[PDB]
Amino acid sequence: QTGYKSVDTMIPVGRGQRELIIGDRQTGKTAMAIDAIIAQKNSGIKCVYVAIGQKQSTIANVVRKLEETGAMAY
Amino acid sequence: IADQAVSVYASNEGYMADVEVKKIVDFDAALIAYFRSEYAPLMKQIDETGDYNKDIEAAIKAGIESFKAT
Amino acid sequence: DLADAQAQVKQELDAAKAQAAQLIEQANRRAAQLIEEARTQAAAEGERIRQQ
Amino acid sequence: DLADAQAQVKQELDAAKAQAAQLIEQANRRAAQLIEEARTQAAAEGERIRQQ
Ligand SMILES: Nc1ncnc2c1ncn2[C@@H]1O[C@H](COP(=O)(O)OP(=O)(O)OP(=O)(O)O)[C@@H](O)[C@H]1O
Ligand SMILES: [Mg+2]
Repeated sequence: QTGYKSVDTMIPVGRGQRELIIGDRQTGKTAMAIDAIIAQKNSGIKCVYVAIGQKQSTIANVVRKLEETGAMAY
Repeated sequence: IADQAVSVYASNEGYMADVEVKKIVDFDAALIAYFRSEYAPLMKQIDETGDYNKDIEAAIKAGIESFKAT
Repeated sequence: DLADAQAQVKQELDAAKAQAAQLIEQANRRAAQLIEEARTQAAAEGERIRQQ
Repeated sequence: DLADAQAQVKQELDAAKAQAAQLIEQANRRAAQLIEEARTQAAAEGERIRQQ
């Protein structure tokens, strides 16, 4: 579950599927994955993400959001 | 799950082609409030399972009429 | 017809009062529950902050 | 016939009162969330005191 209406309904995504996300700059590409992760809080599934060549500011933003959610424990 | 569930139910039932264009989302959120307040056991039961039964949708449309009254 | 007209005037007046009552009670209950849940949420957020 | 119309106007008029109630709810929710943010920053100041 992605915590969405648009996503979860029209584009199903199950466990183990690979699914690219594609878009432009500042158009909402990560925020989506982040929401999906936060959804998995109750599920208790294994969730892990990799930062790849981006600004440490963005990094710490993601971090602070995660620990705010307390998600950064599973 | 019940959130989008009732939303799509209303859409397919044409329960949205009747109300105000802009007020669509407001109606949606207030519907969520309406139900999760009154029907909290109902949506609890349905989202704990992921299975649908016809009596469930009967309760859904009952809530539909009650909230459309509000 | 005049007698019937006054009768139906009162009949609709009572319905208008009843519906106004129903609306004012329902909306107020919904708003109060809104406020209750908001307070609970932000309180829990505060304790989580302090745990941080 | 004139008597028949006025009743409808009163009924239509109730709608205005219903709309008015909504303004009350909106103002009150704005006040509630402003209070929420104020006590949020207050918790921030308490955490700052913890920092000293
Ligand atoms: N549902 C939403 N409603 C409103 N704004 C949103 C929503 N989802 C995401 N955004 C906004 O989209 C903006 C741009 O997305 P974001 O900066 O988080 O990453 P990005 O799209 O991957 O871009 P970048 O190339 O910089 O990595 C964000 O500032 C975020 O606030
Ligand atoms: Mg990005």
